[PDB]
Amino acid sequence: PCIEVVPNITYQCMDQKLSKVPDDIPSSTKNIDLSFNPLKILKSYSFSNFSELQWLDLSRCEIETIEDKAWHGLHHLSNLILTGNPIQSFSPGSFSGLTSLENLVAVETKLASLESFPIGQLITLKKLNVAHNFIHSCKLPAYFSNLTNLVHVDLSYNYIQTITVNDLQFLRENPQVNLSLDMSLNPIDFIQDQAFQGIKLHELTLRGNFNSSNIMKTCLQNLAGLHVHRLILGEFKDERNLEIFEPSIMEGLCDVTIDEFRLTYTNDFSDDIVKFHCLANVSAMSLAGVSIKYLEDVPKHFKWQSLSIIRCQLKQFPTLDLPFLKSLTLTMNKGSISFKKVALPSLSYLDLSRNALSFSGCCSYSDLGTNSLRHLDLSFNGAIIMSANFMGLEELQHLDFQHSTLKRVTEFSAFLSLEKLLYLDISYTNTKIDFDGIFLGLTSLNTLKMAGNSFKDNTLSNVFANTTNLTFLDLSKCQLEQISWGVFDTLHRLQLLNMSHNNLLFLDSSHYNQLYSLKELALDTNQLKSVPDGIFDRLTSLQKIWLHTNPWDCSCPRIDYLSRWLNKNSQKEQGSAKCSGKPVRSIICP
Amino acid sequence: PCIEVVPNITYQCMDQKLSKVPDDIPSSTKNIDLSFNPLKILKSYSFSNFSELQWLDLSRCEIETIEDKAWHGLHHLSNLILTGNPIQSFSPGSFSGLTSLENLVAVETKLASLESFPIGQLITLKKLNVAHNFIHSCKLPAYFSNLTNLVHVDLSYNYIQTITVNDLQFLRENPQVNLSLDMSLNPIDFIQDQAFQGIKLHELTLRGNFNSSNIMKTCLQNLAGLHVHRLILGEFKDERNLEIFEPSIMEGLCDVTIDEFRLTYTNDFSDDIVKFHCLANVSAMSLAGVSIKYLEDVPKHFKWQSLSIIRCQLKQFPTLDLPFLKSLTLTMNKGSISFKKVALPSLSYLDLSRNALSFSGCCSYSDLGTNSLRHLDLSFNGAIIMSANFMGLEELQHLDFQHSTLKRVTEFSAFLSLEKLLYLDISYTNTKIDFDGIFLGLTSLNTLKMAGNSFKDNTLSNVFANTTNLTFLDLSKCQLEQISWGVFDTLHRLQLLNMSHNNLLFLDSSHYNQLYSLKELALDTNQLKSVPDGIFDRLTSLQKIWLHTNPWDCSCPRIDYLSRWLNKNSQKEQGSAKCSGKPVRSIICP
Amino acid sequence: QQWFCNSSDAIISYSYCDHLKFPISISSEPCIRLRGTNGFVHVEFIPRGNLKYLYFNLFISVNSIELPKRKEVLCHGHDDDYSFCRALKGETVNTSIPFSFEGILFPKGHYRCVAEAIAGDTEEKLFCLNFTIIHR
Amino acid sequence: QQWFCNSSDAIISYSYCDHLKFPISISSEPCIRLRGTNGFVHVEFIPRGNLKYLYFNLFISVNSIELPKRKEVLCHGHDDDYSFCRALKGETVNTSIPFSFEGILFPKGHYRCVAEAIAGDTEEKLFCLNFTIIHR
Ligand SMILES: CCCCCCCCCCCCC/C=C/[C@@H](O)[C@H](CO[C@@H]1O[C@H](CO)[C@H](O)[C@H](OS(=O)(=O)O)[C@H]1O)NC(=O)CCCCCCCCCCCCCCC
Ligand SMILES: CCCCCCCCCCCCC/C=C/[C@@H](O)[C@H](CO[C@@H]1O[C@H](CO)[C@H](O)[C@H](OS(=O)(=O)O)[C@H]1O)NC(=O)CCCCCCCCCCCCCCC
Ligand SMILES: CCCCCCCCCCCCC/C=C/[C@@H](O)[C@H](CO[C@@H]1O[C@H](CO)[C@H](O)[C@H](OS(=O)(=O)O)[C@H]1O)NC(=O)CCCCCCCCCCCCCCC
Ligand SMILES: CCCCCCCCCCCCC/C=C/[C@@H](O)[C@H](CO[C@@H]1O[C@H](CO)[C@H](O)[C@H](OS(=O)(=O)O)[C@H]1O)NC(=O)CCCCCCCCCCCCCCC
Ligand SMILES: CCCCCCCCCCCCC/C=C/[C@@H](O)[C@H](CO[C@@H]1O[C@H](CO)[C@H](O)[C@H](OS(=O)(=O)O)[C@H]1O)NC(=O)CCCCCCCCCCCCCCC
Ligand SMILES: CCCCCCCCCCCCC/C=C/[C@@H](O)[C@H](CO[C@@H]1O[C@H](CO)[C@H](O)[C@H](OS(=O)(=O)O)[C@H]1O)NC(=O)CCCCCCCCCCCCCCC
Ligand SMILES: *[C@@H]1O[C@H](CO)[C@@H](O[C@@H]2O[C@H](CO)[C@@H](O[C@@H]3O[C@H](CO)[C@@H](O)[C@H](O)[C@H]3NC(C)=O)[C@H](O)[C@H]2NC(C)=O)[C@H](O)[C@H]1NC(C)=O
Ligand SMILES: *[C@@H]1O[C@H](CO)[C@@H](O[C@@H]2O[C@H](CO)[C@@H](O[C@@H]3O[C@H](CO)[C@@H](O)[C@H](O)[C@H]3NC(C)=O)[C@H](O)[C@H]2NC(C)=O)[C@H](O)[C@H]1NC(C)=O
Ligand SMILES: *[C@@H]1O[C@H](CO)[C@@H](O[C@@H]2O[C@H](CO)[C@@H](O)[C@H](O)[C@H]2NC(C)=O)[C@H](O)[C@H]1NC(C)=O
Ligand SMILES: *[C@@H]1O[C@H](CO)[C@@H](O[C@@H]2O[C@H](CO)[C@@H](O)[C@H](O)[C@H]2NC(C)=O)[C@H](O)[C@H]1NC(C)=O
Ligand SMILES: *[C@@H]1O[C@H](CO)[C@@H](O)[C@H](O)[C@H]1NC(C)=O
Ligand SMILES: *[C@@H]1O[C@H](CO)[C@@H](O)[C@H](O)[C@H]1NC(C)=O
Ligand SMILES: *[C@@H]1O[C@H](CO)[C@@H](O)[C@H](O)[C@H]1NC(C)=O
Ligand SMILES: *[C@@H]1O[C@H](CO)[C@@H](O)[C@H](O)[C@H]1NC(C)=O
Ligand SMILES: *[C@@H]1O[C@H](CO)[C@@H](O)[C@H](O)[C@H]1NC(C)=O
Ligand SMILES: *[C@@H]1O[C@H](CO)[C@@H](O)[C@H](O)[C@H]1NC(C)=O
Ligand SMILES: *[C@@H]1O[C@H](CO)[C@@H](O)[C@H](O)[C@H]1NC(C)=O
Ligand SMILES: *[C@@H]1O[C@H](CO)[C@@H](O)[C@H](O)[C@H]1NC(C)=O
Repeated sequence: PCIEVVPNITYQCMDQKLSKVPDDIPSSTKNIDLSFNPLKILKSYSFSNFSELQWLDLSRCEIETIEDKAWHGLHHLSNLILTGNPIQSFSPGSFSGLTSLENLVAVETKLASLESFPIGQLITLKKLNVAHNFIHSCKLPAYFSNLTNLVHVDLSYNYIQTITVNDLQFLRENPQVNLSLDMSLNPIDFIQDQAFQGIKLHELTLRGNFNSSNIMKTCLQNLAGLHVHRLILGEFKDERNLEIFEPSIMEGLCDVTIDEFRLTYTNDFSDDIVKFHCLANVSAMSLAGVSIKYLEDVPKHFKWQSLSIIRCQLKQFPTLDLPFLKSLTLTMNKGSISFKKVALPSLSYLDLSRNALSFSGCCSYSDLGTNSLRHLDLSFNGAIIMSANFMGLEELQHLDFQHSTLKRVTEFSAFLSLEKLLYLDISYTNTKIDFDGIFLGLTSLNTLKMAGNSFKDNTLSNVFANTTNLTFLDLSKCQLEQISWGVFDTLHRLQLLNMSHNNLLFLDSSHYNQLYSLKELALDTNQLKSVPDGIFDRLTSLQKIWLHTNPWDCSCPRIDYLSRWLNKNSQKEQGSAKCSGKPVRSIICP
Repeated sequence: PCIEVVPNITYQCMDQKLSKVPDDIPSSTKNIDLSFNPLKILKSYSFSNFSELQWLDLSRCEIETIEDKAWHGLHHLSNLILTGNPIQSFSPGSFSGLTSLENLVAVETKLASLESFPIGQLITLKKLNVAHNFIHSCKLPAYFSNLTNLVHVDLSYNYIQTITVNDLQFLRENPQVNLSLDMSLNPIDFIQDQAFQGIKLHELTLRGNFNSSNIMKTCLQNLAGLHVHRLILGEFKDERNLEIFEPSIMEGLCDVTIDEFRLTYTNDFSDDIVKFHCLANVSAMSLAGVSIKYLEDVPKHFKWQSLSIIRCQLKQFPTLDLPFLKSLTLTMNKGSISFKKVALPSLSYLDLSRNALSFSGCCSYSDLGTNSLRHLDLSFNGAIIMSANFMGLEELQHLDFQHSTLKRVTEFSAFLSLEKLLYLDISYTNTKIDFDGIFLGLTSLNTLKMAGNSFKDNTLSNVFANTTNLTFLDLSKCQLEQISWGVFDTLHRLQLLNMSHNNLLFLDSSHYNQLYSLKELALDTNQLKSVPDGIFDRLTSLQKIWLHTNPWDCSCPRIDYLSRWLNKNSQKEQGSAKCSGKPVRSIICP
Repeated sequence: QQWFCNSSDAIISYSYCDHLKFPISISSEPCIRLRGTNGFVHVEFIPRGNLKYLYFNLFISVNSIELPKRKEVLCHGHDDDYSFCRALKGETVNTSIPFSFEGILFPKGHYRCVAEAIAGDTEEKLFCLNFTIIHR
Repeated sequence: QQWFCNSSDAIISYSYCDHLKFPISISSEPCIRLRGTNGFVHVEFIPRGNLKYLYFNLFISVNSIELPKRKEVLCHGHDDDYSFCRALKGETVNTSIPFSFEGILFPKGHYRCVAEAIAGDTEEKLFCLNFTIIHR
């Protein structure tokens, strides 16, 4: 009754009206999904034959009872998912036998407290998810000292209203423990005075906790003494939100040492919130889904080393001169902004993708004020007008223009400075290649994605003379009809060549005599009817070839070379080149 | 020796080493270009046979002497061009016989003054160009009262240093005269006190007159009392320029009534200059080639009814709420700006073309704050994201997206509100038509330009069902391979249909049975090899057809209908459909 | 069939898709006025997969004229706006989602919209609703 | 042939085109340094047409590799930046045009650029210069 997914390895038994685990499941199975079956009770020894089982999903199985040896034989189980089962009471030894468990998901099991939760001997446990239960105390139990590998606890969507000094005793005692706490969607209204003195946390998430500004401000103050690597704050659109969100609500954050600060959606927002003085010593600042309209005049003594603005609502490109900023991500912005010059002397990573951005004067040192740029993403944007070939930016390794409207890139050697560039994507930029020198200087280029463009006279010209180290070349959907002589004689290290979905009418045998490294050649979906004799003879490294969806002329002796070649090399052909219906590989001339 | 340009009408005798006018020129000639010939002297009666001559160009003819009857017989000459001839002295009666002259060009003839210039009886003269001479006085001679039709005098590039009260006496006496004065490139350093009291001018151009700010400010003050329809001010890049250009330089303009103000290039500029209070009562404001960076906070009591910003350098789209502004042109801006919402309740004309502009949220009433928009040009821009179908803007008659990157226009009926739209151009927008309802609502559309795009599966779909009043349809370069059934059955009034430069493989005879008005059908440059019999039979209005550049199969009886049809209708075929070389029109099957 | 409501300019109803019947209770308050509406989408169901990367495939047609497939991402997997992006397979989801739209002219007639919810990490189909909207 | 100059990184010379020999004196001060230059283009000639709509067709090649034709408009016909846009056919033109450019990396080698001046209202060719630039 179980859908066999990967034979003797993975089985999908979901929603099969099973009353018990099927004994038909092979003993070598590593992954079993038993969810949405009315199991009701986990009987002893039910899984004792699955000695290699690693992942077991019992979500929504109506389980009320875990028998005292229900998991006998599961020495290798690392993931156990009990979501939605009304177990409520986990009697002592309920998890006996799970000696390799790393991830325990007890979401919505009517669990009432961690103190009574018998996980004190799952010494391998790394992650504990007890979201959506009836937990009302923030007390980290003492047996957490046995769980030396526990790094994450999810307390989201419970009934915790208070955090006391004693609740965090365990972490105060054990400053060496790396622990992350997700407290989201808990109705917290009281944090005891000094509850967070001597407390260290990796990641602390406080999302959707507060209904009132005064309660949030009062609780944030008593985070004092806390040391967090990553603090995540904000609300949800589908929950009752704060009336007003002023910066002074976060006055308490000044008594917290924060390495990384993440702000998410808030109903109310003001641009000053991101300039709040208590965020000055943060090294990674992040905004996601935030109604920020203007990011301007960030004090230069701010120590932000990375800034992340995602799915926000900037009306106008930020003015930033942060001298210690190394990474900048502004992506999926709501609206269209025009690029404005920045002065970021430490900038080495720049992602400006998916902004419908319009960039006038790309690209050189004066646009960015940095000599250390290695990554530049300008994809999924509007008009990018090429006017300078990257003087001052010769450290650039990664360049992506995908789906932006590249303008004037073919009127000079737009990439001549980029002698360390490894990756270039100008796919679907509506570029009409009309200059053989378009790729001069790209001697380090390994990956060239330029699909969806076109060439003058629909002829593939000699643009690859300098790109001697190309290993990946994607020329699909370029409306190509023919290839000039010698276009590939330099690409001795090319491993992939995709020219599918063009309009090639003939091939020449000379273009493929020096593709010594070529492993994959895509020629499907063209207008090809024949190939010259021996065209594939020197492709000594070939492993895959696509030749289908072509109107092949299967008359003898014309189809002789191709049919015999496709037959002898039938393991390499992907799909079926069929005659204008019999595979070309199945044709024997006299 | 004269190049015959239009037989017996237009002759091009330029630079033929002619010593005199050739007697071979036919007597009905209307236009003669004799420039760059060493004529040296215009002898009497030389042109007396050219009774129908209207335009005579004698530029650079080394003429020193006009004999006393040089223009005998030229009763119909309206244009006479004497540029570059060192005549210097124009003796009395030098222009006798030119009884219909409308345009006299005496540029660079070493003319020293207008008082001695014998034009007092050219009562038909409309335009007088005496630029680039030795004129040193601004005195408009008294005989201008005889020249009741003179509307323009070009005094550019002379030696006028002073403008006195008496110099403008003639215009003071004659307030009914409509006269324009071009004073550009004159070294003006003194305007007499009250010289412009009681003076009215249509167009006054003052470009490149001033080397010093103080001299320009002092001279502008004494324009007081002047009433000009159009004042043009500015400098040239290739001339010595003002050290500084502050608004107070134009303090004198407050004592001038100006209907239209044009500012051109200035070396120095400040954004405040456009907000100068002396420009408040102007009705047409214009900036061309000006280094303005920000146009913001124009006082609402400004009476500008049209604003023109051309080839300027706006870093950021203007914020404008001028309630009386009817026309706005922001074009060829240096850089890329993003559109910002404006509030222009009187706006009826909007040209935002050639800005590499990025528009997020096109288009509806809230973007513009007007219900009276009739013209919208957003062509040659960047990313234009369609998100609203023009609610609030149903008065729109003209819509141009040419060469912009239209995004998401095919995901709804983007033009449903535009029931008065006459003209739509979405050519070369990289639009892939995939929605048959893309043109719903366009029932008033007469002109549809959509070349350079493409269609799903390269099939022309049924997108023209509502565009019942189309008269012009351009579908060229759309990579079309075939046409769905019934696509044209609604277009009874279509007069032009351009489907050239596609990849049509066959035509169907049914698509052309209801093109009752079709005059011009472009089908050249496809992949067509044959047509169904009688496909052109019901094209009763056809006058031109393009069928060349197609691989026609000229085998009988297949090519029979087409060859006989092309022969019988050979006056309509443009170019030559030739067989895969003999014209198809020259083939007689048995 | 499964639910319907009356607007001043719209009649909206849905059933389960013929190929997928995983249950879910969806409604809007108030009924959607295509001229413009501020309201809530009430959702109560038990998902058949995690919602961490929930997105929708919408196949829309107007008077049998089909629009291209559109993909609407609701949970991107990182700091998402909605509390249900955290929900796991088998967990009870009960939420009210505010929405507000205005000022798009819709052609009159008969709309079909099959809405296909996908768990983007596994690409598995969570549920499928067959909507019918009659404008005017 | 007609003129030439020496830069620190460029040798620049021009002749008249083989098909059009209408005379014109052009030079730059200083000689153009392709790394960057502020200077003047001195022009003295008598045009064979009005310059109201003067534009240039530039046919450029680098080491015999041809670039697409580019069109550079100098006079648009309305409030133009340069005093010579007013000049008429047969009128003496004598002007110095300031220019300033910087920060484009040019490949080394042998450039050809035929520069074709066109009167845009009549489409007639005013003159044609055959340039040679040797970078490095
Ligand atoms: C004796 C022979 C006569 C020779 C005369 C030749 C003319 C001299 C060149 C004139 C400069 C052109 C304007 C460019 C300005 C750049 O400085 C320009 C600034 O363009 C930026 O790019 C964006 C779009 O334009 C934004 O608009 C920016 O604006 S922003 O503020 O918003 O960001 C703007 O700055 N950078 C460039 O790389 C463009 C190209 C550089 C021109 C190099 C030409 C080399 C000429 C070689 C001479 C050899 C003889 C010629 C034979 C025919
Ligand atoms: C090596 C010696 C040979 C060199 C030949 C010398 C010729 C001089 C070239 C002039 C270039 C500058 C012109 C730009 C003016 C801006 O102003 C212009 C602003 O853009 C337009 O500027 C107009 C002014 O009004 C209108 O505003 C237009 O509006 S439009 O819609 O009507 O079109 C607007 O867009 N910037 C740009 O385009 C982008 C920057 C130019 C890129 C040029 C790169 C280098 C060109 C030199 C070729 C050598 C290649 C060597 C092979 C590797
Ligand atoms: C019980 C059934 C459950 C029903 C739930 C259905 C969801 C309801 C729709 C949610 C609204 C979507 C967001 C749009 C906001 C606009 O208001 C939006 C604002 O977009 C502007 O466009 C730009 C790009 O986005 C800029 O970004 C602007 O920004 S700006 O400031 O810089 O200029 C931004 O404003 N205008 C629009 O025209 C977009 C389309 C309008 C949506 C109409 C949907 C009608 C739904 C009909 C329901 C029938 C039942 C459904 C069956 C599946
Ligand atoms: C009649 C009843 C049937 C209706 C079906 C109901 C389904 C609900 C439709 C939802 C539409 C609004 C979604 C936009 C969200 C903005 O937010 C969105 C912002 O743009 C993206 O928003 C993402 C949010 O994060 C990412 O930022 C993206 O970044 S990305 O690169 O990853 O892609 C970014 O670009 N605006 C737009 O796209 C343009 C405005 C939407 C146009 C929709 C027009 C009407 C659609 C309804 C179809 C009915 C047609 C009837 C035939 C005439
Ligand atoms: C778990 C299973 C789920 C089952 C039900 C699915 C949920 C249905 C609703 C989800 C999105 C509605 C929230 C809309 C917010 C916008 O209203 C709001 C955008 O609107 C603008 O936002 C601005 C500030 O944000 C301003 O406010 C603007 O105003 S302005 O005038 O100032 O400029 C306003 O236009 N934000 C968004 O992200 C837009 C993206 C929403 C579309 C994506 C999903 C659409 C429907 C999903 C599938 C349809 C099938 C439904 C039944 C199966
Ligand atoms: C009558 C016959 C003529 C025969 C000779 C032809 C004239 C030769 C020179 C004409 C243009 C030079 C002036 C350049 C100004 C730019 O320099 C200046 C742009 O540069 C930027 O402008 C900004 C403020 O404007 C900032 O200043 C920028 O700086 S930034 O750092 O602040 O951002 C700066 O980059 N303006 C322009 O219009 C650019 C357009 C000029 C190119 C168009 C013609 C190019 C050559 C023409 C044909 C070549 C053949 C020559 C021999 C036949
Ligand atoms: C701020 O957020 C709180 C949520 O964390 C809201 O308070 C909670 O409101 C729930 C109702 O919306 C209460 O539920 C009910 O619980 C009581 C027991 O206290 C039962 O008798 C009721 O039957 C039950 N509701 C139903 C329908 O049966 C929560 O008990 C309550 N929790 C707390 C800690 O107060 C606040 O209302 C909210 N404020 C605003 C303005 O939205
Ligand atoms: C402001 O603009 C003025 C131009 O209108 C400049 O002044 C003119 O300068 C010319 C030289 O640049 C002078 O030309 C010469 O004229 C004298 C007779 O006055 C002759 O002897 C000289 O031989 C002749 N030059 C040559 C090379 O032969 C103009 O006469 C003179 N005109 C006036 C009215 O002054 C100013 O110099 C200029 N200021 C700046 C700072 O550029
Ligand atoms: C503390 O524990 C967490 C366990 O997840 C560690 O976190 C991760 O670091 C790796 C690499 O730096 C990333 O790929 C993960 O995404 C991180 N996860 C989280 C939740 O942050 C963290 O490095 C540990 N700190 C130590 C061991 O010093
Ligand atoms: C004053 O004289 C000029 C003569 O040119 C008239 O000007 C023109 O008006 C027409 C239509 O309004 C335009 O097409 C021209 O471009 C205008 N030319 C100029 C130079 O402005 C002007 O209308 C006359 N005023 C009258 C007769 O009242
Ligand atoms: C790059 O191309 C140039 C041709 O101008 C050639 O001289 C040079 O050796 C090439 N170098 C590489 C690494 O491709
Ligand atoms: C070739 O390009 C096509 C078109 O995008 C793509 O589907 C295919 O995967 C490519 N072939 C490869 C990568 O081998
Ligand atoms: C427009 O198309 C609709 C189809 O939905 C049709 O009912 C209507 O009569 C058409 N009107 C015109 C003028 O094309
Ligand atoms: C058809 O389109 C081509 C391509 O732009 C154009 O050259 C031709 O003039 C058009 N034919 C007409 C307008 O009759
Ligand atoms: C949606 O419902 C219509 C009408 O009942 C039906 O014809 C169509 O097949 C359905 N589409 C699905 C279930 O995908
Ligand atoms: C889910 O929420 C709705 C309120 O919109 C209501 O039916 C009830 O509170 C919840 N249903 C349950 C818990 O079954
Ligand atoms: C430019 O000069 C070269 C070299 O002298 C010559 O070969 C070429 O034909 C010339 N091009 C013209 C005059 O257009
Ligand atoms: C033209 O100007 C130049 C200055 O650059 C110089 O030769 C002289 O002043 C003028 N030549 C003449 C008037 O022949």
